[PDB]
Amino acid sequence: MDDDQVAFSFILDNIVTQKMMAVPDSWPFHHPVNKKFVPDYYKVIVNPMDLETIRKNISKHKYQSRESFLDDVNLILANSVKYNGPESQYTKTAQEIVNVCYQTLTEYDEHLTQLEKDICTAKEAALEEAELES
Ligand SMILES: Cc1cc2c(-c3cncc(CO)c3)cnc(NC3CCN(CCCN)CC3)c2[nH]c1=O
Ligand SMILES: Cc1cc2c(-c3cncc(CO)c3)cnc(NC3CCN(CCCN)CC3)c2[nH]c1=O
Repeated sequence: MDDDQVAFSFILDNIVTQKMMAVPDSWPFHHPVNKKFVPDYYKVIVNPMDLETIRKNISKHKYQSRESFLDDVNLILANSVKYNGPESQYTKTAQEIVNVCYQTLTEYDEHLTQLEKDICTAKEAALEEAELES
């Protein structure tokens, strides 16, 4: 419940909604696949991912650094490559979602590094506090 984790999560939620979800024709990736339009989806894809699941994860503060966040963004691209193939319009769009995500992280690199560094410090400060109690 530290202010650095709250600020970091807030930044990630903003990148998702304001930049990634704003990618033209990205709407099929904004929510989990609807099994009606794609009956064999969950047979083919073992680990499904979408922009809504990521926002729910951000809300639960799953991501303490941009790397675990990147693992879930990259899983969206790899799922599209497997299910629709590399030539698919769905994969080209998934790739564009990934490119804008990396671009926004690059643009906010110093802010994010500082927050990641502060989240790390708060966790270490919490453990030394639980040792001074005796
Ligand atoms: C069939 C379809 C759905 C859809 C859904 C959608 C689909 N399923 C569920 C839900 C709700 O939970 C939403 C969401 N946004 C769409 N497109 C808009 C078009 C205008 N864009 C801005 C352009 C600015 N000049 C932003 C995206 C969609 N376009 C579609 O063709
Ligand atoms: C995210 C996604 C959606 C999608 C939707 C779709 C569109 N509107 C709404 C909804 C509701 O979720 C889904 C429809 N057809 C897709 N692509 C085809 C499916 C058949 N494939 C052959 C596989 C044979 N084993 C070739 C590519 C989709 N592929 C996707 O990756």
